[PDB]
Amino acid sequence: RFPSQTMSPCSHEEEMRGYVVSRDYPLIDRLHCTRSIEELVAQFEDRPQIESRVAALADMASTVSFRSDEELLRMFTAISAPFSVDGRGLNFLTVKVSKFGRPYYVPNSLLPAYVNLVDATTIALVREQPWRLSASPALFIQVLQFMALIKVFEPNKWFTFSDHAPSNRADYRHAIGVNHSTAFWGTGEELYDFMVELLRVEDDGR
Amino acid sequence: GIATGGRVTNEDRRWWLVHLECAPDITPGTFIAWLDCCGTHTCKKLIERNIWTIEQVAALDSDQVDELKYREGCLKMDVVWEHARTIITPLRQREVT
Amino acid sequence: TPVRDRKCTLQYYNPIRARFVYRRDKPLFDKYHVTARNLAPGFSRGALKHDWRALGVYTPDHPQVPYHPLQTWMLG
Amino acid sequence: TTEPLMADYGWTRGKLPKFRARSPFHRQQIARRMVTEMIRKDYCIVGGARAPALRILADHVVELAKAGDTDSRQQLAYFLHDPLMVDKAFDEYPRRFKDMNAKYAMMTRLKSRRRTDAVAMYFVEYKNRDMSDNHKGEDYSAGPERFFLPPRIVETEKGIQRPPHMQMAFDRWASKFKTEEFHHWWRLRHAKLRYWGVRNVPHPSDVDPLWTEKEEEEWHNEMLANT
Amino acid sequence: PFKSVLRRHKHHPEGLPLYNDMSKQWLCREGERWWLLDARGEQLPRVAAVAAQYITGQHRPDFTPGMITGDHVVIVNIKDVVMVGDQWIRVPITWQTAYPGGKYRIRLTDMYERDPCMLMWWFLKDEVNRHFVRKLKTRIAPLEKAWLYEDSIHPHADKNPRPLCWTDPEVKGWKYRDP
Amino acid sequence: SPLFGARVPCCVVGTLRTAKEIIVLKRDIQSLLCELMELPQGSVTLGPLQQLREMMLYRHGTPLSPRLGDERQLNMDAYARRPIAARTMMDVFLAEDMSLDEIVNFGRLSLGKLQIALNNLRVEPAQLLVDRMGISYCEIPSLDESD
Amino acid sequence: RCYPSLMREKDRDMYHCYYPYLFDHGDKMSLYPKIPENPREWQPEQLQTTYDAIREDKYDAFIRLREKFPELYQDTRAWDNPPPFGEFNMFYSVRFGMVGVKAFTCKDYDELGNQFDCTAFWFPDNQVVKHSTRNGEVGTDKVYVGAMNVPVEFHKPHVAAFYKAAGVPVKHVCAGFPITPDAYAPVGTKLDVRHFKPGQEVTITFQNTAAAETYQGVPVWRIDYKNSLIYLPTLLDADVGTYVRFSDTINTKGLTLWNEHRGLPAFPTFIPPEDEDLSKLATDECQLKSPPL
Amino acid sequence: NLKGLVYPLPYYAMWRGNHNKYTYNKSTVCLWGEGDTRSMYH
Amino acid sequence: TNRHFFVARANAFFSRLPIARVQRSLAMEAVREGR
Amino acid sequence: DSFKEHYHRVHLPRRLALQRYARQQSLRNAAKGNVKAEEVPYKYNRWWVNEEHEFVHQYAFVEDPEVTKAKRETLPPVTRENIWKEPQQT
Amino acid sequence: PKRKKNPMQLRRKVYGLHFKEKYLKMEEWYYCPLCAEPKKPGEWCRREDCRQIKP
RNA sequence: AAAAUAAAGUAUGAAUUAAUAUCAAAAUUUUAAUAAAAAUUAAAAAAUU
RNA sequence: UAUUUAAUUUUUAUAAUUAAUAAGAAAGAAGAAUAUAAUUUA
Ligand SMILES: [Zn+2]
Repeated sequence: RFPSQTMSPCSHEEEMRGYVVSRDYPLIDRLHCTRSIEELVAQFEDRPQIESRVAALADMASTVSFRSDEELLRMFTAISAPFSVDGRGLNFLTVKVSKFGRPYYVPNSLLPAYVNLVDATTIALVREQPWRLSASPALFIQVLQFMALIKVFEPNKWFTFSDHAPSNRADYRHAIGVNHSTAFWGTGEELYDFMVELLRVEDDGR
Repeated sequence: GIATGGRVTNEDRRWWLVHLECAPDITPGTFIAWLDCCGTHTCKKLIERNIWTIEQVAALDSDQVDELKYREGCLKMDVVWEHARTIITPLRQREVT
Repeated sequence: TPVRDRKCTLQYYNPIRARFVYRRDKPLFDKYHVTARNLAPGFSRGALKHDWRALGVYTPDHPQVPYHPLQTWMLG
Repeated sequence: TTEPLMADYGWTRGKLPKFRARSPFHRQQIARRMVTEMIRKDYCIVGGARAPALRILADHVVELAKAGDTDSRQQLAYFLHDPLMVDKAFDEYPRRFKDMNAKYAMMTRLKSRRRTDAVAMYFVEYKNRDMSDNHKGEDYSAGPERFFLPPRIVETEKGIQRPPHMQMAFDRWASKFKTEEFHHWWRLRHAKLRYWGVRNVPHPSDVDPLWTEKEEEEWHNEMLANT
Repeated sequence: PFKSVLRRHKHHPEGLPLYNDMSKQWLCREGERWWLLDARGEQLPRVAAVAAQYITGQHRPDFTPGMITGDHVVIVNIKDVVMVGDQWIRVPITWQTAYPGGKYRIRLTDMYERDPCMLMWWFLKDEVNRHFVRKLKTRIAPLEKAWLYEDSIHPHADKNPRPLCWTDPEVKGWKYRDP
Repeated sequence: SPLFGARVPCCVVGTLRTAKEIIVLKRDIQSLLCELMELPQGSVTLGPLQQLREMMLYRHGTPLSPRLGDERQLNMDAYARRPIAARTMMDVFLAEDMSLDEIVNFGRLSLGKLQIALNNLRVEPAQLLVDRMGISYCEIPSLDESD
Repeated sequence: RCYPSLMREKDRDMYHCYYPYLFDHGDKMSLYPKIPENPREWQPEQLQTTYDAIREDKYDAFIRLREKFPELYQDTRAWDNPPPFGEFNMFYSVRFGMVGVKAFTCKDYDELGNQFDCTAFWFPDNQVVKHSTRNGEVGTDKVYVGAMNVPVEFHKPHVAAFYKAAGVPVKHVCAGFPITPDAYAPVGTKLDVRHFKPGQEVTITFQNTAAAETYQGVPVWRIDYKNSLIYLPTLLDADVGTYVRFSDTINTKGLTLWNEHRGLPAFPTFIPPEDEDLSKLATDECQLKSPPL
Repeated sequence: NLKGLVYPLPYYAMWRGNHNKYTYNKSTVCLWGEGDTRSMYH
Repeated sequence: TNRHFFVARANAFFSRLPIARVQRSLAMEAVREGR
Repeated sequence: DSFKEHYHRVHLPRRLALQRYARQQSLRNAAKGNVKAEEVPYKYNRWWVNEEHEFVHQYAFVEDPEVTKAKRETLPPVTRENIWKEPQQT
Repeated sequence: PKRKKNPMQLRRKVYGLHFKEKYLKMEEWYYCPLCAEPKKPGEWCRREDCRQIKP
């Protein structure tokens, strides 16, 4: 009905707006973002720092289904910026762990960020909205090219800091538990198999 | 009671009223040192204010209390004060009969 | 080679500078006591290059300070 | 052990840290001369696990001083090598600390270590000194000239006067360093340390005295300049 | 030294390399072709031998010992592989763990219960180790060129495996002679 | 046994300043609060000052925890709370003759006047409590369950 | 004893079936082996059975005797009426626990004079933080429960990131629970304490005073669902403040934890009724307690 | 020797020696009437 | 065992629950039923 | 590097790839416009009597992904009052 | 010791992390804004500016 | 088994020992007497205590 | 001292698809040390 306590005022810039709590609060407190793609791309470019990159991705991977086709094109365009075809696609490396004989390489929080982007895309374009890739080829090619830009099918070079010593971080697991966290991440699996099977109509009937 | 944080809840009051009968001989004229959270330092500063009595600590105006706990610095003063506030009426009752 | 000097790690995360954020320094200071000295509001564990403020981090009961862009001299 | 002097030296968190010594008796002896010195002279440059101990113990001494009780006087009197410093402890600290209840002693870790061993140096102080009678304006950034002279006073505070019974004691203590048998003790000490041999100790014929009369007639001069 | 002391290990998180994806002086993948070996009815050990020699690279005229160049063999239908007579029941598989109790004596039937694929892998291991033991890279590198699929379903349609047409010249059944 | 000298508060008034400035300012608060509730002088009984805590970690909802302007019911979709409004609290007690409805009515009128008093900070008793005399915060307590 | 009865796969055939054996033709189920449509692939010495008066009369008797005596044969109804998915299958259902904190130690009496030493655990904020099904393989699903909400500046910069991606408020601690697909609850679900019935037995994983320990039998004593405590009759070797991972002990020596005699759990998650408000509710009236041991 | 998800059924895995650790075969060793003997006549 | 779930401890947050209050509450419940 | 962990070193990623090849089935049974979870038949013979003449039972449990997808997506209804307000008898 | 160790055994000890952390490790520092000396954060000097505000 | 003492430390800096190749881990039999000698299968990463 | 075992390589959000019976920015004190993550403090 009414406030239980007083609310101290703030001006227009410093309010916490841009998000919304889930429909049923007292049971589920999940936070869903309402932010437009323009200001998320803006947050991605204007504050180049790692945490704002992750912060942009966590919002635009929450909202994938809730935007149109071209709105996705500007997204993948904005996201494909720090990637060179020649260079290793996904390697973001922070800590050198010299603990063992041969130095270990640990990535930062950007890696699972991009991967979570790809998996959200997987849930949107394959499972709950299978028609969308077939409808517009534009984002078919955009998604395919972004998916080729980070190299999703050789994750081993996500973890490789020196190309003379290729790192097997992705392809290796031992039963005592090494690489449970870096283990086999089906990443581009469902997407690529699906968008191959969109082109798999070999039938002359249609 | 003793270890309560912040505000003193009513349940906590119930505790004190329970321990009223725990000790058979008690009068509102009893010395300060029987109170919860009255230490050495807390007793002394009450004494120089000419307060010997549970009645007298129940007679405080609450702006004597705060400068007892802030300007002077007997801490946990509102605990003992409130402890008086609760217990002075029942004591009078038990004193009559 | 260019020289082997390290650039500033003073603003990064450090696990032994991390413990002093929530530690109680009342006796260390005679005149100048500050609310929480090592604690940088909005930044992960006192580190200035780790800025989280005015991002989407959902923290229902704790405060967050708004974003003002950090200067050049504060980082390095 | 909850009693605010008597010490518990363990490593568990309920106990204040034991600093290395020969026996707990020895720990007590050490602690006693540390506290005595700190009460005499507000700062101690103290290495190791000793300094936090000094912090806690100084807080205990100020607590006893605030007690202002004959039992407190007596129990502090058991603890110190100096009887006189006990009197100082009950004259000074209450007025000094009347506005503070908690953490009376400031510990400051120094970035320099003993050359002798790796142990770190801590600078332990009493807190606010502008309320103190004899320590009012003193500067500890650097030491005094010869260590029997009263320490540095801040330029803006020069004209401060101190309790007479304290500078009486201080002058009586300092007056045995101007007699020549101290000079003989000084040279003979050079000889001794040189024999036990310790490097960088000059030969006793190079050791020209700490105290001369010209230096005294300038030191007393500037001392009445501070007065 | 030449070969380093700090070495890539199984417990080390870097992990163990796959020689198919490795690029090294002695690894040549340029001139390889893919084979399809249907194991229906053929004896396990024989199949192991043939596969071992296509895999190792010995079927080529230009084969050189230090240069590892193999053909990828897709061995299909491991489940139908035939071991003669009582042998399924009588042929041991022995290994020794270094710890108190150094004997595991395990029947072919048990290995077949756990994985059929491990049997073919075992005999491939043997037939490759028959000529290469003394160097690890020469033992391990060929074996990854076997693709062991225990029925007729395999991912490899895209390599167009050519059916490897082979009849065993040996008339008699396989014979277990191991001291 | 009936419940003894426990008193249900009217409002709890916060201040960003620490406890030692406010003891000087106590008597000037009651003169203002009396004309907030439009009652005559001496009607309101102010409780003891409570300095809550200096929290490095800020445990929320705690007995000594500094209150914050932002509230969950007040802003639901905000992902965090506005920073600390009040470091010291003092309770407001009325006469005992006011029953539970009356007390809450004088509690509500207060939040009404004080909220706007803070929003005038964008002669009358509100900003007199806000501007030249400090109070940054106010609340209605929860009725305690413990009887 | 500690083995079940041994039945070989060869031994399951028409002559061993408790109920009538049924053959599958794929559009229809019949009691006659499928006669192959190509007659020339009929093997010699094989009788293709189009009718059998021996095996059809027993089926005839059986079915009727079922509909005619429904009260005697209710167990037989298990054959024709399988439980659908969800609906708390007793043998197939594994739900998640929650993350506690060792708060303090206490003492209680039961109905008789008996001194118990209770250890009191606290459940500060339990929310389902994450779902992980690993590559869609069956029986591989995990639900991640977080606890103890924590300020933005606490965790290392890679932990906070995770929490931001999830959408869940930042937690001090997360623990995974392997569970069956039916036992899921959505991300961000506030978990209450009466998710654990006061009668049950609980599996406990915590840190010893310095490796991890697991206690697999421990019964619940008492529940404060106001202050979100739970009481347990044990003295742990554990530091006060240690995060303790809870689970249901899913079988005790041949007996299932949840059964009609013993009882039934509130299955995927507990949910509180809409009409209760804990801010109106005292501590003592908020109490739950076990039957006497 | 059980790890991962364990079902409340009292002893399911006890006859293969208490574990779940392979389970990915469709093919096992067989007497007559056992599994892969689908395709043979008896 | 060095993991995060095990090493991290909740001591600092213990003010969020009133330990001393609940102990006394169950004292009340001790004398109410008469143990 | 024993026999077996090298074996799994090589082959577990291959098992994963193979079951990926199993998952593409549903995928072209998706792409062409069909939507079906490929059904598993119910088995009426789960009750048996062994050679020592005692009752042996087999448990078949079928997971429904359209139920699961609904299970994770929305809350369960309110817990019935027979559950928590009465204890579990030991 | 039962035998002379060659240069390799002598060189084996330097691959270890204990050795590297002890001996070849660079210290992080800045300039004391009051004293202009190189300084490790958390260690201060005896100077009356540097005791109250310890920079 | 509580109590007192002593072990990461900065500095100094010996002694027993030393045929060795970056090493030699596990098992089996054989060979003129333990056999770190053979052969075969195998499965021993680095540092520190 | 060599092998051999046991522990450790200093918070890993997470653990186990197999072997055998697991690792994100760094060192002073892990404590500002008298068991509160500041008991108001000049
Ligand atoms: Zn300085």
